[PDB]
Amino acid sequence: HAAKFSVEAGAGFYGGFGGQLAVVAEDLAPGLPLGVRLGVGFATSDALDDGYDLGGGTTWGDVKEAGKFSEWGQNVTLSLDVLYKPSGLGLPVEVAPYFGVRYNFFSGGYTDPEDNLTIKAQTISSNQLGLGLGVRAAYPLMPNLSLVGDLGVDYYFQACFTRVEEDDSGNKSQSSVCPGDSGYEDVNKFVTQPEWVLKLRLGAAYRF
Ligand SMILES: CCCCCCCCOCCOCCOCCOCCO
Ligand SMILES: CCCCCCCCOCCOCCOCCOCCO
Ligand SMILES: [Ca+2]
Repeated sequence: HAAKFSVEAGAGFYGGFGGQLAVVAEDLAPGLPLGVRLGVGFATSDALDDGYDLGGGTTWGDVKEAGKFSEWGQNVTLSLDVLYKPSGLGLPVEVAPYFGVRYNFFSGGYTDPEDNLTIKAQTISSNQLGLGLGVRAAYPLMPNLSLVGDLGVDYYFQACFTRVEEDDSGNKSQSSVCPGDSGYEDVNKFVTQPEWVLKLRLGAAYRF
């Protein structure tokens, strides 16, 4: 007893703009200031480094313009955080240090809305295990509602990549490189999947 469950929404930066939804459980015990948060994040992300040279001095940013290709990227991030809340702060704001584990689903690539380049779509993917650290600030606003601030940093371990090309006839090709297969180093320099991620969000938590 008693056990305080809230749902928390936040918006802001996670390697790109996006948001998160989470459930928090706190006051898990009479004595304890332990807290647990499970959360999911969606954010935009950049998929290929514009400054990477494929030539020649010619960069992916350069050929992107030439062929009018559309780049897109995203991260979906499942996270678990253990939070601790210091007693006799003594501040008007609650600050909880937290550490946790993450699982990220990265994906992006480009489409060929035309002209040139047969015509099609190319997509790359990586699922990574991450670790991270941060602080969560909460301020009581109204009944059952607090303002929440969150700053943290996550690190992700390099994982395999999976490429899918699709032609106009609809034919599909698939492949994957691992650490450490042949062209992995190169793929990894070019593909903008997570490594270090700054997390900076504002949001609100509703109790019950
Ligand atoms: C302030 C901590 C940063 C310290 C690390 C040095 C430079 C960090 O860049 C490393 C590359 O990390 C790539 C993550 O990019 C942001 C996430 O969004 C794109 C990935 O999907
Ligand atoms: C939060 C503390 C964790 C300590 C991090 C130490 C890192 C040592 O192992 C690094 C292994 O990860 C390989 C890096 O992956 C390549 C990233 O480049 C991505 C761009 O495509
Ligand atoms: Ca880019």
